Amino acid sequence: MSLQLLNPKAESLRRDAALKVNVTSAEGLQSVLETNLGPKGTLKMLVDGAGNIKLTKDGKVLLTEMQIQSPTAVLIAR
Amino acid sequence: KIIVNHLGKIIITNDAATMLRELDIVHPAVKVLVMATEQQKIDMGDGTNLVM
Amino acid sequence: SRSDTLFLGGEKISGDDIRNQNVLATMAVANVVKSSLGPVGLDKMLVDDIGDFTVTNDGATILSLLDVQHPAGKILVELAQQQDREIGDGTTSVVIIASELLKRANELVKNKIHPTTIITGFRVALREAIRFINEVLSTSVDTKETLINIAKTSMSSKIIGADSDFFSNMVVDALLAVKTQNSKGEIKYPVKAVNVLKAHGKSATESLLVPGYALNCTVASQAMPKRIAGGNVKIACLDLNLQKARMAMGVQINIDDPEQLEQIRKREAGIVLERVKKIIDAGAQVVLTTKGIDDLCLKEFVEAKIMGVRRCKKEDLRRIARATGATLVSSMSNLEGEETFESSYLGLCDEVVQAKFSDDECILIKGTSKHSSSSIILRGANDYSLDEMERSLHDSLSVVKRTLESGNVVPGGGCVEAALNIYLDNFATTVGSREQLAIAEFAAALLIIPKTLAVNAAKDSSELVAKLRSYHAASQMAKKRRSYRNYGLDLIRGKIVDEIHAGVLEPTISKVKSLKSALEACVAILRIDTMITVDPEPPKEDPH
Amino acid sequence: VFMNASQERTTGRQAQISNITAAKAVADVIRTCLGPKAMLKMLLDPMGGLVLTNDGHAILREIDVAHPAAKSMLELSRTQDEEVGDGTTTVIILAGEILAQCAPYLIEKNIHPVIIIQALKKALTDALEVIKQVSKPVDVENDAAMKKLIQASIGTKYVIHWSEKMCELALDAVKTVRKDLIDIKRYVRVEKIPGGDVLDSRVLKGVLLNKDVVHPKMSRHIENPRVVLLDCPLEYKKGESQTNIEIEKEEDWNRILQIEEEQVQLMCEQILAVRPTLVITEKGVSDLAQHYLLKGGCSVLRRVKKSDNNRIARVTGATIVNRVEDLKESDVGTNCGLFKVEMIGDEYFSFLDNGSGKACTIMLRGGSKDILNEIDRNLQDAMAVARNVMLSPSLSPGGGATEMAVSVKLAEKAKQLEGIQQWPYQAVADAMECIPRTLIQNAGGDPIRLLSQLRAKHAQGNFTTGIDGDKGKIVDMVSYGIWEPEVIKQQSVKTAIESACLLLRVDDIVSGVR
Amino acid sequence: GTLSTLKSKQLKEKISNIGVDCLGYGSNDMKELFVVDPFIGKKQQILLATQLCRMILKIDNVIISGK
Amino acid sequence: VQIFGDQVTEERAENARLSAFVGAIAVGDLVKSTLGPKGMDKLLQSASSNTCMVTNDGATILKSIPLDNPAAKVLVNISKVQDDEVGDGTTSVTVLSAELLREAEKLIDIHPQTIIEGYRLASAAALDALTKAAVDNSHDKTMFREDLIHIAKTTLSSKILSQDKDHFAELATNAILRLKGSTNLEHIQIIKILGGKLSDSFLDEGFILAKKFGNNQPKRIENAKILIANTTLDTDKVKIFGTKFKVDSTAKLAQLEKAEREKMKNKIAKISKFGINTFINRQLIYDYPEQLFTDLGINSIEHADFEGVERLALVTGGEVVSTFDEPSKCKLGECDVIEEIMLGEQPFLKFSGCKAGEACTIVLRGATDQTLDEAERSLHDALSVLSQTTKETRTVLGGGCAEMVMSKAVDTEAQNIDGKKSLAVEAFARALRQLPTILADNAGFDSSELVSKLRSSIYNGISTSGLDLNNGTIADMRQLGIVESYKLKRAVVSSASEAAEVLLRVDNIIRAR
Amino acid sequence: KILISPDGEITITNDGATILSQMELDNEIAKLLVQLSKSQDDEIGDGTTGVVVLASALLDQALELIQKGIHPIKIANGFDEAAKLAISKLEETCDDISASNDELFRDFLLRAAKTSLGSKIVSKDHDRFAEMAVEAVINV
Ligand SMILES: Nc1ncnc2c1ncn2[C@@H]1O[C@@H](COP(=O)(O)OP(=O)(O)O)[C@@H](O)[C@H]1O
Ligand SMILES: Nc1ncnc2c1ncn2[C@@H]1O[C@@H](COP(=O)(O)OP(=O)(O)O)[C@H](O)[C@H]1O
Ligand SMILES: Nc1ncnc2c1ncn2[C@@H]1O[C@@H](COP(=O)(O)OP(=O)(O)O)[C@H](O)[C@H]1O
Ligand SMILES: Nc1ncnc2c1ncn2[C@@H]1O[C@H](COP(=O)(O)OP(=O)(O)O)[C@H](O)[C@@H]1O
Ligand code: BEF
Ligand code: BEF
Ligand code: BEF
Ligand code: BEF
Repeated sequence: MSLQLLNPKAESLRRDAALKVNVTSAEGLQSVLETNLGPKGTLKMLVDGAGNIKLTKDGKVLLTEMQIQSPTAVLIAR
Repeated sequence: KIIVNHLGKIIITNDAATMLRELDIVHPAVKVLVMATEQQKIDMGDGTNLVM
Repeated sequence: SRSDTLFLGGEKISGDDIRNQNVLATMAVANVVKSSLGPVGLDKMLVDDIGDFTVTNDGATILSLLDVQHPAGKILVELAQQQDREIGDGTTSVVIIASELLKRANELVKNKIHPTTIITGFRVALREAIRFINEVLSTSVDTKETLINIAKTSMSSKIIGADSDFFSNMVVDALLAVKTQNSKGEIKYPVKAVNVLKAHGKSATESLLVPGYALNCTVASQAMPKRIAGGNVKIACLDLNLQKARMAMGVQINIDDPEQLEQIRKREAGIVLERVKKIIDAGAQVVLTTKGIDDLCLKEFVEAKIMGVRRCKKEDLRRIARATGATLVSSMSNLEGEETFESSYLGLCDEVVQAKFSDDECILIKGTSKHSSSSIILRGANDYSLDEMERSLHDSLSVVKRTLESGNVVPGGGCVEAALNIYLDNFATTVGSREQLAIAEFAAALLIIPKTLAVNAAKDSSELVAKLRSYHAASQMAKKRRSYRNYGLDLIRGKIVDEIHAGVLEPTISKVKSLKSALEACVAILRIDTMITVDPEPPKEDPH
Repeated sequence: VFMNASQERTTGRQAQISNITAAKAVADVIRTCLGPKAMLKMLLDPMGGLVLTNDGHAILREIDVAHPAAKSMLELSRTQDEEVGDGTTTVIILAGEILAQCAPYLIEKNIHPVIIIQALKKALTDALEVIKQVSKPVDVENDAAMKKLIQASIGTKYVIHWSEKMCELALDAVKTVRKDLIDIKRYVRVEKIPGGDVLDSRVLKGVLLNKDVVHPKMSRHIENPRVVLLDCPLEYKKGESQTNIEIEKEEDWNRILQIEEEQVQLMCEQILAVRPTLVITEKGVSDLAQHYLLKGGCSVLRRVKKSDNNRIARVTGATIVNRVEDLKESDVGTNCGLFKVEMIGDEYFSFLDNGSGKACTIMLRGGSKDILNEIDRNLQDAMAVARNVMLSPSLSPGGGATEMAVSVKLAEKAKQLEGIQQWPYQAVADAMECIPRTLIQNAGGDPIRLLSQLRAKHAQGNFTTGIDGDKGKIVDMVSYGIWEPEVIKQQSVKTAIESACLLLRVDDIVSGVR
Repeated sequence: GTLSTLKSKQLKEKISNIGVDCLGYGSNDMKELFVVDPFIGKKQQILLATQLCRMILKIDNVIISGK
Repeated sequence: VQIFGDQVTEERAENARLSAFVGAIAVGDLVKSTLGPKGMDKLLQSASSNTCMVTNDGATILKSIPLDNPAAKVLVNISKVQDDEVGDGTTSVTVLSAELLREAEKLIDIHPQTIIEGYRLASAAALDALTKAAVDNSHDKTMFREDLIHIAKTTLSSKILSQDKDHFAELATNAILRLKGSTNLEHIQIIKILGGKLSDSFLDEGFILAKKFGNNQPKRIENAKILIANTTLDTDKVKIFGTKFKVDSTAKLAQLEKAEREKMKNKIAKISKFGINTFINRQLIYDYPEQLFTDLGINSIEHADFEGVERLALVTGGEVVSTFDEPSKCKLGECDVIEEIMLGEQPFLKFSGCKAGEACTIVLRGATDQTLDEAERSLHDALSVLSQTTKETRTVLGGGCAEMVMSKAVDTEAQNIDGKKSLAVEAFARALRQLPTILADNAGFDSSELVSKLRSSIYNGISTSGLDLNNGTIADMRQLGIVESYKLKRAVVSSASEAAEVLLRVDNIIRAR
Repeated sequence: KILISPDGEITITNDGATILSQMELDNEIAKLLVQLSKSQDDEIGDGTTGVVVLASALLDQALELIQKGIHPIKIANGFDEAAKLAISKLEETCDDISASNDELFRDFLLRAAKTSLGSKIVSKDHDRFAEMAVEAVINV
């Protein structure tokens, strides 16, 4: 009923929740690129919607070639 | 009496030959007395009601 | 927006929209039956959405068949059926007054008047309005002659209007002649009335009144006499249900050692007949039960040539026994020990003949010990009419009762409703200021009726009402009589005419109970400004 | 079997009452906006209409009513803005209120419309006289007579707080054209600039416009310049008809090239031989077209809006000349006192200041894109009340006054003329109070006490006495700066009633299908 | 209107009898015009609205779940 | 019934007020956390481009929000309005509104259309006093620069780039200096590249065109005398057009030589013009740079329209029309031209000492490819404030001084009118009083006790003062250098109580889908 | 106000403590408001409506308070302090200047209902109602 708007299909992750969604994803891109540093590190095989295979340890590679929807994440990916 | 065209236009008249002009009838019999008033308004201006 | 509570299905309208929706909802139920009233008025037909029809001019019954959607409308329907209780007639009209009171009241708050001021503007105009009735109705206490006038005015604006004069007396006479009771030192005519039937087919005018009741029943066995007349007849209204007899429940029957299952089988029937005879032995010219007689107990009432009626109307055997002096017996036992019956229980009539009325036959009971029995058996073309003819009856019988139960009567025909119109506004407007504009509308709202009595006639009648004004205003003002007032509308022929000079006359009571309740209804809605309407209980429709 | 299935018909009292009481709808909505305590409305048509104009027309246009007896009001209004600017709202009030007070007779009757119709038909033309009696041009005649007739109009609009400015604003532009003693009401130009405020609206005493560019090195401003209204494309626009250049020989191409170049090269020089400072054309020159003229110190112009350039010649006295090779020296416009490019909002306007020039272009600034427009339409209702204040120096003492005065007249005549014509006479009479009614209801001061005391006085005199809520109570609107042009009050009644009878001339209504 | 004028009559006559009377359409004395209500009436009302506000004001978060 | 055809909704009176008053504040609470360096930025994701914007700019913060409500979308206009006219403060231009009308809402318990009369007359008294307290001068370019920096600073603060506040405040005040008063801010283009770090964002006295010299040519230039040619270095042909048919077979024997020659006139026309470098609107055929490279003439094919002029108005060398028609008299006096070596593509350069000025305030910030945007729009918010002071010498102190002086002044008048319209006045003040209050929320100081504290000081001092966000002392803004231009803080005030008017007059509405 | 029951019954009444209950509510807190209205009825029996319009103003200004860095809890008891002062001031205003009569005087007991009887559907018919109530109570 309200509307209360704002608008439909839109959402306001505000304040601390914003603080969450903000922080709570930045380190998300951690567990993804953690492997790459250190000579003892290991690589990652990336697939896509076009049925292709990438197995390389570079980060720009594992961050550009990724699908992410949390601003901070994409931001660090940037 | 007001009449709203099949196109939505609004029309008001006293003339009976026009009332029917804007009216979509179905009755083959009524069609006749309508053809009358209409087949007069053209030949003679007034008198379209005394027809019907 | 909102948030407020609570949707969906639960909503509320505010101030203006409601005060309007309320007025519209009232003019709705009102404007439908606004044609009915007045001799010039007609009847209507309502369809049972299954083909079935029902022709009626009654406003009450007509509004019931409408269905009354909404609180404001149904509120009028409720006010309608109130009128029958007060009176019996005018239901068609009371609704109008009310509706007009709101219509105008709101048209005042729409002028930023505020309801409180208005709700009082009526509160007062009403009291003073009755104070004017004190001048009109009083002179109508003295004027059987003027009783047939009231019963006749209850015919017009009705189907039986064409045969008014004829049925005018059939109405009066049954109540006046044969319908009087007395409870706790009070004399009154049946507010539950006197049995009236309908005869399919036959002549209009030839509706047979009866010098007795008309119990609608058929002879139990064909072997019984179809009539027993002469004089001093033995009537018996027995609600004993003397048909058969089965063991008293909870009293099981286990036999042994016999060989005696038969020794009491008949004994079960014996005790029945033993009571049947005990009653037949006191008179038994005619037996009238409510429960019913049995085939194995009719043969006994048959051989004795005693007319027996299986399972009659309980509401009848009472009214019948009350006139024949009999006593509607309940249980056989009278004190202990008693069988029992006493010739002092039987009734006193003259004829008990089972008449015929077109593919149908009902038993009549002519003459009684106490001469108080009347039954009007109508007769017309179709059920469609013969029923409505009864509506005009139930609605006319009443007008008389109310009259004969209150010495004061009133010059109807738009007369009273006209005097008030002029009298309050010209003479009520002492307070002035704003309250005046209220009183004013309360008087103006009264013209609503006289108006429609005229508008009912296709012809321009805007003037016929204008005259009724100047005339009535003449009683006092403006700018030893002879009083030139007290006239009224002659809908039949255009132009004013003294109503008292005419058969027309309505019971004062009717002009009050209707003027009063029409106000309360109006008020109750005036106070309204917000209608919260919460949705009902929906079907589970659970996705799980 | 006729009639065709299906098309609705209302024969009887139905259309007779369900058209008046149906017209009353739209006439019940607008009946709140009028006068000092105004009630402006907002509405979102299909898509984001988001428009808030108090112009009764502007309102009744968005309702897009579909009902016949209602689209009559959306018509009886539309006309107003053709004859008289303001008053558009007040017409409907009566237009309906009449229909309204026609119900009582029509219902307790037993009275054919024809009777009611002519019954008002008289009262109408009767009132038209009383009005023509009151206007008086011009006791204390002054150029302020128009100015205060506008403060009666702008009053109670979305500009009233800042109105004394938008007052002198309107008058000025109006008095720039030769309509005194005839001239259009178009020449004043109303421009829309994004950001800003009502108070920050500029009254350019010349022209205004923006245009596409290709090189900014041009001079941004020039004092007392020479302006050529060219109207041509110079880049290299292809010939109208199928223009082609078939060739022969090796060394001819270049000849054609240098020829083409030459053709335009010349035209450009031609402009120079006019000694202008700013070339303003209605078509497109881009590229070298600008380049050269800019080197000479002239701000080239992209084709200037049609109705734009048509203002510039008159202000500058120049005459638009679609031909370049016959450009005379008496066709240019120098009237421009100072032409600059002072940037405003997110845009950049080229204003030609300065005057002896007809189109007093107004560059109206706003704070909201839905308000800049509510001010525009809030001056169209003014500039016109000014125009009519000039055309006829006859002024009606408005403010619910001319109404309360007409009423007493009609009410006076009706009594002598008693009969079935007395009521309908006392109709337009009573219904004439429609204005002073909610005119006060909107404010708040008690209306009933006010008119019961206004009539009680206006009746014994006070012929031009209206309801002035400035101090509460009521007084002669003739003393205060309350002046409504004649045409408004007069023409409106004749119009509001024209429909107040048409909708009674109605028997039934027959519809159609899609 | 009446509020302002009540403030005065309040400070002047210790709001002892002054108030708003709908009938009088102004500001006469409640007692003078026999307008009376029990001492509990308006005292047991405040005690509630306050102890109530407390409750509501103590609320910081609303979650839902089957009780 | 009709009407025009439902489904159409209709809201009138009481609720239509709340839903609008409460409807606006809805926007205001979120909007406010953007005042003073203790200010926040909000993220804004766009459906389509699926890229997000992070910055804090009231105009953009709301211009990037899909909002259904008319009363809200309305505010979103106010912001997008001041941003245009003024440039800064847009973040707050609504704050005083939502509060203002929330005030009006409570006051509405009392006719509305009259409340507008107060807020337009009483906040006019405020508007007046604020002019009185204003401090003009000086007009010596010696003093100006020191004020403009203080302005750019106070504005550039609270924006991601505040870190090196000076670094930017300098960027701004410079580009503003060039082009006297008052000139359009459309010639100085803010170009941005994704380059490692922050503060590597210098101001450029030339242009930074995208294009890189054609072929294997020199990357630098001495005593640059560039050339502004228009026509492409290709064999010409009339625009009307024509066809050339080789009727003669021997005609081609000469036609072929006509080719190489009809463009060799480009080289001859170049050396003769004394020009050293070149660049053309339209493109040049591979048959040209070849000749250019051997000669050492530099090739710069294709340049944007507005860039063709930037390179021009930089050296004032006139935009040449067609090759060989160009006078050596017209040439570009460029100090230098180089190819900066960014990752991937590298832009060319047109440095100028004056210069000229067609500033290009290029900003890098590799740190975050979406911070440049976040930043280069704050540099702007600076620029447009450093300009308003030139056009309007008037300036006033912030930190809550602005509102303090008004609410203080307005305050007295309200107690004098002793009119219902007068209470209106008092709110107009309490709305302003709200701005500093809110400014405290963010810094951390208690509001209630901070305004009362602040209002006493205006009396002791009057009207210099304000509330310190960070530095101690609760010191006067003139001391701490916390000031912004005066006309800006006017438009803000008026422009708000404007929408406060229109929006407070609506009463009823009608909405379709 | 008219109240259409979820069942169907119609209610028209001035008892705001019944009116509030009748009008379905969602917000759990709004619900709270209902009981505090139904309380004044079980306690005193009047002012079922007035107490609600109070619970508003208070909560509505505690709004204004929180909005200015005033702690909720500080307002809770902070208000409750003004509560006990109000319920006490009510005596210092009826000790005193006005009245506190309980018996032997109908001139007031009736006038208590006359005001009480007044301002309801029975406004017009109260005379009989007012006295009747008083008499029907004072005798128990
Ligand atoms: N006094 C009158 N003057 C003119 N026409 C009248 C007068 N009285 C009645 N009428 C009617 O008006 C005309 C007919 O109405 P009309 O709608 O024009 O029918 P039609 O156009 O088919 O002839 C006359 O011929 C007549 O019947
Ligand atoms: N002959 C009459 N002429 C004018 N008015 C009459 C006449 N008879 C009755 N009335 C008035 O108008 C009547 C309207 O009919 P009504 O009684 O309401 O419905 P019904 O008669 O069908 O029950 C009243 O009963 C009465 O007061
Ligand atoms: N250093 C400061 N100390 C106190 N108040 C300040 C200071 N700097 C700015 N302010 C105030 O708070 C600011 C809020 O920022 P604003 O220009 O409105 O939008 P944004 O910060 O997003 O560009 C005001 O413009 C100003 O008066
Ligand atoms: N033999 C080694 N012993 C210890 N540290 C090493 C050794 N060789 C390399 N490192 C260091 O370990 C780190 C991690 O590698 P890193 O730079 O993160 O690779 P990348 O950045 O491409 O993911 C140093 O940067 C560096 O390479
Ligand atoms: F006008 Be008529 F009827 F032809
Ligand atoms: F009025 Be009657 F009874 F229909
Ligand atoms: F107002 Be800031 F520059 F966003
Ligand atoms: F609530 Be009141 F006493 F009817």
